[PDB]
Amino acid sequence: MEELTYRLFMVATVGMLAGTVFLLASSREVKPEHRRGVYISALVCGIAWYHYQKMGASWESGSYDTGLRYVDWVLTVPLMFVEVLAVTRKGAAYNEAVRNWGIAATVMIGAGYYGETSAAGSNEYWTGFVIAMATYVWLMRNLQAEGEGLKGDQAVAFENIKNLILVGWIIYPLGYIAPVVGDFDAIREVLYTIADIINKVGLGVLVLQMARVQSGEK
Ligand SMILES: *C/C=C(C)/C=C/C=C(C)/C=C/C1=C(C)CCCC1(C)C
Ligand SMILES: CCCCCCCC/C=C\CCCCCCCC(=O)O
Ligand SMILES: CCCCCCCC/C=C\CCCCCCCC(=O)O
Repeated sequence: MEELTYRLFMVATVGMLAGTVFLLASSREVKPEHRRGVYISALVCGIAWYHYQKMGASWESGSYDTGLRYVDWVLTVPLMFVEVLAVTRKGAAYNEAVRNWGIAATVMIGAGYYGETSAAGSNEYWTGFVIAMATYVWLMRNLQAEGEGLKGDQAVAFENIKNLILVGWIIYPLGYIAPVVGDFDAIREVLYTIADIINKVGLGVLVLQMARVQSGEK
């Protein structure tokens, strides 16, 4: 598990870079008025690229620092919400939702870090997990409510974005509780790595697909 975790860290490092530069290269395929989301998606992968280089070295040393992961989450998760809420809102409704979902994500990740840096299985470990779960469900319930009246190609493209978050973000609570299911300290970092790749690269690809539809492409 130890060597597999190191290899996945190094592979995800290059995958985040590949996601960053591919998304920058693909921005020419859509109209200029829909390139902002492609650029923000590349920045998300670019930030994760910077932190996955550190996480890979941190894991290789033997003294792993999950703070590198959580500081990447607390920066990138609100950024990923910026373009999701843009599809359905603008003006005051947008700024409110962006602010509120960003506060919720920060509490979720902060509570998770409080619990993950506690003793595994302790009351603090569970306190962080329960608080993070409740804010997570609040975020997912809000997300499902977004884009209710949409129809056509834009609705299907937005539903793919929504379902990627609704399904792909479940990997994180499973990773957090993997250390108390078995001798699976490294499996937690395996699941965190796979989820970041699926959710960061995958969202960027879907946002790119949303920009193609908005550009009138079939
Ligand atoms: C780019 C990184 C991504 C999208 C981060 C997502 C992280 C969360 C959805 C994780 C939340 C957690 C829980 C729901 C319960 C246990 C603690 C956390 C922080 C792992
Ligand atoms: C805690 C420190 C965070 C460091 C973040 C480092 C991430 C930099 C990586 C490359 C970003 C490139 C993404 C492209 C930016 C948008 C494209 C554009 O503006 O035209
Ligand atoms: C229990 C409720 C917690 C409320 C959290 C409030 C805001 C927390 C903000 C984000 C913290 C996550 C980032 C911390 C990791 C860095 C630590 C380190 O590098 O040593």
